[PDB]
Amino acid sequence: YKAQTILEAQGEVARFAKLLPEYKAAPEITRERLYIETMEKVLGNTRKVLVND
Amino acid sequence: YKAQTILEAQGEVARFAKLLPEYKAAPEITRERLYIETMEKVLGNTRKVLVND
Amino acid sequence: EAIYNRMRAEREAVARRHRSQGQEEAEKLRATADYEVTRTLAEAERQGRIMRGEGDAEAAKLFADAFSKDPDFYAFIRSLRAYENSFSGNQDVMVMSPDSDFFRYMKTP
Amino acid sequence: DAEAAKLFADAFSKDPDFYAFIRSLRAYENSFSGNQDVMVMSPDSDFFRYMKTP
Repeated sequence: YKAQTILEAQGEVARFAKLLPEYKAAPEITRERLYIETMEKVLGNTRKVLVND
Repeated sequence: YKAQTILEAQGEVARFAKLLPEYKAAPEITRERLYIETMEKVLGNTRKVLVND
Repeated sequence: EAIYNRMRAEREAVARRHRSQGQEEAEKLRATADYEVTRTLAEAERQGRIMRGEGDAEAAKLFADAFSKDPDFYAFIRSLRAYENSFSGNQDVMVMSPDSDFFRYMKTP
Repeated sequence: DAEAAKLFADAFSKDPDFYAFIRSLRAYENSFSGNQDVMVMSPDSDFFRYMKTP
């Protein structure tokens, strides 16, 4: 468990470090694209009901 | 997975780059057509209730 | 007969002790083997995560520039694609109104 | 766990807001992955702002 969690932490750190400069270059577009992808995934996974309030 | 992701990103970039000048020439008509098609599909894929509020 | 039972019980005791010692040794060896297997798999998974992150960043660069070419139209197209993908399933229920702007032509002139 | 926490802090101290955004998005993806819940949105919601006519 210790070895696996340390290695996974290193991998996640590397991924975030690589991804950060690209976002820093163009923040708005990356934010919008990631948000849309996450929302389409989550909405596809769950049942939905659209009613006005 | 890395190679496939890069290839798909290149494909989507090419498609959007080709399609954008067509939109820029006549925005209203193409926007309306795309909107109508998307609503047609989404409403055809779900149940509808048209109760007034 | 009682003496025979006692000696048989003692011999069974010795045999059970020997088998238990063997099983303990086997369990220890299997445990260390499983630890080594898990460590190797974790190292490979870390390298794979690094590769996936590199690919995602490379794709993000192209998406960012080509879509900063025109942000609003990309937002429109991507939102429409997201709507289609999310509502593709038929497990949901949608409630509308005849006053909604999409059905503005449902009402006759 | 202490070593992993040190690594995560040293990495994400560069930009906390972006890390929060990414981690929350992944949490939303992971939690809702099971098709057992029900969501109730509205057509006026900001995500569904492009479902209205131009």
